[PDB]
Order: sequence, then C-alpha cells, then structure tokens
Amino acid sequence: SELRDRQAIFETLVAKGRELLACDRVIVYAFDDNYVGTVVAESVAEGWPQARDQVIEDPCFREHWVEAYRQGRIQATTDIFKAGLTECHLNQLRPLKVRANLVVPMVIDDQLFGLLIAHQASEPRQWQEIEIDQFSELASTGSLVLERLH
Amino acid sequence: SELRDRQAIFETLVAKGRELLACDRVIVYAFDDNYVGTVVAESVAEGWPQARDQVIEDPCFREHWVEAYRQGRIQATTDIFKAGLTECHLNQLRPLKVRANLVVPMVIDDQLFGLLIAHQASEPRQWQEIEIDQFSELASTGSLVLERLH
Ligand SMILES: *[C@H](c1[nH]c(/C=C2\NC(=O)C(CC)=C2C)c(C)c1CCC(=O)O)c1[nH]c(C[C@H]2NC(=O)C(C)=C2[C@@H](*)C)c(C)c1CCC(=O)O
Ligand SMILES: *[C@H](c1[nH]c(/C=C2\NC(=O)C(CC)=C2C)c(C)c1CCC(=O)O)c1[nH]c(C[C@H]2NC(=O)C(C)=C2[C@@H](*)C)c(C)c1CCC(=O)O
Ligand SMILES: [Cl-]
Ligand SMILES: [Cl-]
Ligand SMILES: [Cl-]
Ligand SMILES: [Mg+2]
Ligand SMILES: [Mg+2]
Ligand SMILES: [Mg+2]
Repeated sequence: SELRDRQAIFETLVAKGRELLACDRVIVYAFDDNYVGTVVAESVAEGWPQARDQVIEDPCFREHWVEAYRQGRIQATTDIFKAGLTECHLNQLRPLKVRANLVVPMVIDDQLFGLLIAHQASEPRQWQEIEIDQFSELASTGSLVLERLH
Repeated sequence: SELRDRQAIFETLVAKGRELLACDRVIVYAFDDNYVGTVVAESVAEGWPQARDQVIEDPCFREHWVEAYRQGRIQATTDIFKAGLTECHLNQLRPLKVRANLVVPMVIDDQLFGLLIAHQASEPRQWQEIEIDQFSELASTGSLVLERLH
C-alpha cells in the first residue's frame, strides 16, 4: 500500500505548509517526463478555487530552470502584477487567483520531482527570510522521506 | 512493510537533524510499554561512540516526565556536568561523550512515542532559540507523517 503512503505525505506537506505561512493555498506540483505539472495535493482556504488535480503545462521549467531548481533556486514574488511577467504567465495564474507566491523545489534521488508552492490569493505579501527557510526545510524533509521510502 | 517504512522515517529524522544543528550525534529514542528506551536510529560524526541499538532503562520518564513531554516539554542542557545531575544519570551519558543535549518529544496518536535527542560531544553548547524551533518542527513533521502511515 505504498501509493496511499505517498499521498498521505503530500497531504501532510500542504497542510503543514499552509499552517506555517498562514497563506491561502499550498500545493504539491509534480512533474511528469515532459515536465508538465499536476497539482497532486492541495490545502486551500474556503472561498478560493481548488487547484487540486489540475494539469498545467508551463514550458519555462524544462526550457530554462530544471537544473537551477535542482540546485536550490526558489521563486519569491511579493506582487505578481509588478514582477514583469508576460500575459501568458499571468493568464495561467488568473483562474487560481495568485497575487503573491513562494516556490521551493522537491528533489528526490537527484531529480526534480516537483515544487511546493504557496499562494496569497488577493493581497501582496513580502515573504520573510525565516518563512522562506522554514518552507524550504519542510520541502527538503518531505523529499528526503519520500526518497528513503522508495 | 510497516517496520521497514517506519525505520526509513527514523533514519531521515536523524540525518536531517544532525545536518540542521551541525552537532555530533542525533538519535531517535523509542519507548516500549514500560518506557524503556531503545536507540532505534542514529546519525553520528566520525570518531564518536555509536549509541545505535543500545537499550537504556532510565526510569525518570515513566515515573516523572511522561505527562510533561506529552504536553510539549523541551529540555536543553548546555553542560551536563554543571546541571546538578546524579552519578546514575551521568553514567548513562559518559560512555557516549555527551557534553550538551537537546531533547524534544515525538507524540503520535496523542501518546509519547519517543524522543528526538541531539548531542554535542566536543564541547558545551548553548542551544539557540532558532535551533530549538527547527529541531522541534522536525520532530513534529516526522511525528505527523508516522501518524498518517497507519
Ligand atoms: C517560468 C515560471 N513559471 C512558473 C509557474 C507557476 N507559478 C505558480 O505559482 C504555479 C502554480 C499554479 C505555476 C505553474 C514560475 C514560478 C516560473 C518562474 C521560474 C523561475 O524564474 O524561477 C515562466 N513561465 C512562463 C509562462 C510563459 N512562457 C512560455 O513559454 C509560455 C508558453 C508561457 C505561457 C504559458 C513565463 C513567462 C515564465 C517566466 C520567464 C521564464 O523563466 O522563461
Ligand atoms: C531523567 C532524564 N533522563 C534523561 C536521559 C537521557 N538523556 C540523553 O541524552 C539520553 C540519550 C543518551 C538519555 C537516555 C533525560 C534527558 C532526563 C531529564 C528529563 C527532563 O528534565 O525533561 C533522569 N533520569 C535519571 C536517572 C536516574 N534516576 C533514577 O531513578 C535512576 C536509577 C537513575 C540512574 C539510571 C535522573 C537522575 C534524571 C533527572 C532527575 C529527574 O528528572 O528525576
Ligand atoms: Cl483544503
Ligand atoms: Cl466563492
Ligand atoms: Cl503516552
Ligand atoms: Mg504502508
Ligand atoms: Mg539550516
Ligand atoms: Mg523517582
């Protein structure tokens, strides 16, 4: 019954992450072999759309950033409307409602498994260094558990 | 599969915990029905004794501290030789070269499962508030995962 164990870990990570940051949504965004992402687990505050089990293909990861995320890159955005993003990027976030986000990597067996992502849905938010470090550690601990369970 | 699964999580906690604190040893100290402890997992720096698989019958947990640890007690000692401990207690720690320690509980299903314990052996160490927080959160994250792998 290993498959249900993996899902239980994903659910623990999103619930604990939303509690740590007191934000509107936390998701696990997992990659397939095309680096298309699926929202495999979600904790979301009542009143905002559920991204659970949506499939979002964003080519920037495979084209530009996979190796960087494997080496510990993050994305911290206080206000996505002031970040100089293209309409294509904004259009993919608009159905979910994202005003600020924090993106940290999940690396398992030296591969980029996915991203643990926090959203503030309607207000900007300056993420503080301690919040980034706690959220990164949560992702790193969860990834290591998954690596050792096989 | 249960025991092998649980062991994978214990091995993760001790490796991550020693990395976080840059200390000399981290162990999971697991209680049986009588609160006799077994060192079921260990991460230890080269050159120090291994506590792995040792059974330590220390009665203070069952007689005095079970309730306080269930309710979140954390114990941090900068120098065990200046803390007023008795010879009986110190003789448990002297073979392992312990000089400072940090003790946090693992509570699963509202029951004291065990303790996650960090040791400095090279010298005394004043544990800092941020380090205690990260170590306690590691124990909490690990406990929540074990709780959900029923
Ligand atoms: C790279 C990029 N995409 C994302 C995507 C997400 N943020 C989220 O919160 C979620 C969950 C819903 C997703 C998915 C991030 C965070 C980043 C930044 C990576 C980084 O710099 O660290 C990115 N994607 C686009 C989309 C755009 N590019 C295209 O080729 C096409 C087609 C697009 C529309 C679908 C853009 C503009 C970027 C940033 C620029 C770049 O790195 O190439
Ligand atoms: C309570 C006590 N024991 C421990 C044990 C350990 N610390 C470690 O680092 C390890 C791993 C090697 C172990 C095992 C701790 C941390 C504590 C303190 C609890 C707290 O304050 O939260 C304790 N045990 C003894 C042993 C002693 N008492 C006896 O009756 C007999 C017999 C003993 C010899 C085996 C003592 C003196 C204490 C502290 C005093 C007390 O709280 O009662
Ligand atoms: Cl939810
Ligand atoms: Cl609504
Ligand atoms: Cl108990
Ligand atoms: Mg199982
Ligand atoms: Mg650190
Ligand atoms: Mg007594």
